[PDB]
Amino acid sequence: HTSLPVRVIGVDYGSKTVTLESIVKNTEIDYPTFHDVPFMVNGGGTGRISFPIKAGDIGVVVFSSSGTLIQPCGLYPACFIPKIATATDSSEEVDSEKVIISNNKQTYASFDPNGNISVYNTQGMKIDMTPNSIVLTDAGGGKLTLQGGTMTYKGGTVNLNGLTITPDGRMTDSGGIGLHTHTHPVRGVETGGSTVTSDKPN
Amino acid sequence: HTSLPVRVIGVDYGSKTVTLESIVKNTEIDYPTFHDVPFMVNGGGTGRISFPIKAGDIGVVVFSSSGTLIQPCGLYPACFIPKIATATDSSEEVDSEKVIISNNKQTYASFDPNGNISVYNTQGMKIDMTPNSIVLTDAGGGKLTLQGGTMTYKGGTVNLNGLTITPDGRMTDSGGIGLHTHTHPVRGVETGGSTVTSDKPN
Amino acid sequence: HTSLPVRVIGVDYGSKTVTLESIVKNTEIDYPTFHDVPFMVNGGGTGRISFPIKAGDIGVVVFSSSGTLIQPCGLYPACFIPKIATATDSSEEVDSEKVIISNNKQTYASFDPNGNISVYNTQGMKIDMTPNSIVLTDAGGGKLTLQGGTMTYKGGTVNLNGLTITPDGRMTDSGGIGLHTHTHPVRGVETGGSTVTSDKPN
Ligand SMILES: [Fe+3]
Ligand SMILES: [K+]
Ligand SMILES: [K+]
Ligand SMILES: [K+]
Repeated sequence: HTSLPVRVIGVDYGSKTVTLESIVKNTEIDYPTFHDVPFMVNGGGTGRISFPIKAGDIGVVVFSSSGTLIQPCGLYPACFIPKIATATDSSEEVDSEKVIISNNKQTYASFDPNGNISVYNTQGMKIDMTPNSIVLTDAGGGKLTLQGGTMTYKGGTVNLNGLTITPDGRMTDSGGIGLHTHTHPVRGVETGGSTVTSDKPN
Repeated sequence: HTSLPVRVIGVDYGSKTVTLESIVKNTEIDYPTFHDVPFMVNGGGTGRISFPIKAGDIGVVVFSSSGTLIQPCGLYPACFIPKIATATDSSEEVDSEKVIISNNKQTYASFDPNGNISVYNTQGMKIDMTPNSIVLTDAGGGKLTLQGGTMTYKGGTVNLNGLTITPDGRMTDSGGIGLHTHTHPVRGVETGGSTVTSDKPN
Repeated sequence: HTSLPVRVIGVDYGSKTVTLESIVKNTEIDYPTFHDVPFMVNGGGTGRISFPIKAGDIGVVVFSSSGTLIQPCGLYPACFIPKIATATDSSEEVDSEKVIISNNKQTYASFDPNGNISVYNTQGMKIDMTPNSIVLTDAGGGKLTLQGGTMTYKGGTVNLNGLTITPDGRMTDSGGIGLHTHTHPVRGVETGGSTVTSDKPN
């Protein structure tokens, strides 16, 4: 019926209810407050999606035990509707082809219609899936790739329970034994002046 | 216009329609039933989010070929609205800062406003992304980490196509050859009483 | 109040507004057009979920600066409601137990009520979490598994900064040195006719 621009004073994260304060002068009082006023939540059965509505947020109140109904507007004496900013959206928060979950232009999960899935942050850290690959991207200079039935890591030092592999692909176990630098002591021979080469390992 | 508390008898997962039974006595009949009554779904274009509305669920019916409309309330002669429980929510299902996808307080995907993304279950299994790291957490005693352009695994035995690395960082290929335990047979020498040390590998 | 079947001519991805064209003849003009007409978006606070509403899409218009309100129906002179297809849904897009995010029957994120999380595409690429495991599935013939405090890869050639491990578990560093094939040159001995075996590495 009638509505007003409003500021979120406080939120009840259990009741799915907010406390609101008019930001403009109404019609005695001037800045009316509204208590235990509910808002729409997304869910059904045991599942749900929660959005970070918090004190300081702007929106609009509309009007004329234990819950809780997911769509309370029209059937409650009043409800709160967030008026979120979208005008400055880039192709990353809003797309023509992708389903995009995002928070504060900082965290993303995008699902494209062709088999590409991307979970990432603006800092460059990425978990990516394409029709034929899974790739983990470390913006710090590392990349793990599963593709074509092969696995690859390209980046810096690899560490497996102490065992180490350099950025250039040399390895040394936890004990210091290096595959390319190690030597063997040989027993029971005559100190000579010749040099022979051993066989491959046993 | 008017509404009633209701129980989901059955669901039509194709039509997005439910069969409902009044849980209280109405106003002849007593417990009226409602058929092929629709509900709100989240989606647009090719994308969508499905919630597990199922038989046994509680909600409220409101009233006075092929679909399907995402918001049918107000424009259909009747629609179903789930009345899901939220009063017992912890900071994990509902937050002031995070976008949280969850199911049955068992499965989670949280997106924080600072670059942190967490996909996990209550059992402790975790896939985590921060502004500078990707971490895989095995509640069974293992952790894989990509950070600073380096990759690390700390936990138990690592197995790569038969090749094995112990929890303490010793390795042995599929053939039994251990980097730290292997020996070489040496040919063409005089059995003596001295002992020399070989060079590094070729 | 009154509504019409409609086609999306164009979309304003910044304003959350569409341009619509009636697909049937109205009541002068015949095929009326509607401009800067808004639609419902999912969000609250800094968070949101964007769906790929695009030109060509079908839906229904209902009727009688900078935004933007998440639920504009009933309080705007008109709004757009997508009429998405769901009749052909498989158990993968709609479930009785799982929360499912999907796009175009191509990309999926499913959250089950028992601790199972699945992120995958129809091509078979999978990232899976269960109560006791994390598994990465490469439909090309590879599988990475974290479970029981152990990590395993079974598939083809593993590549770590040049260092290689065959599908059968043999390894060779970037320099060509193979753990099972390498040999050592031995200095200062008498060329003989005997053969001794060295000790383990130093
Ligand atoms: Fe050797
Ligand atoms: K390094
Ligand atoms: K172990
Ligand atoms: K291969």
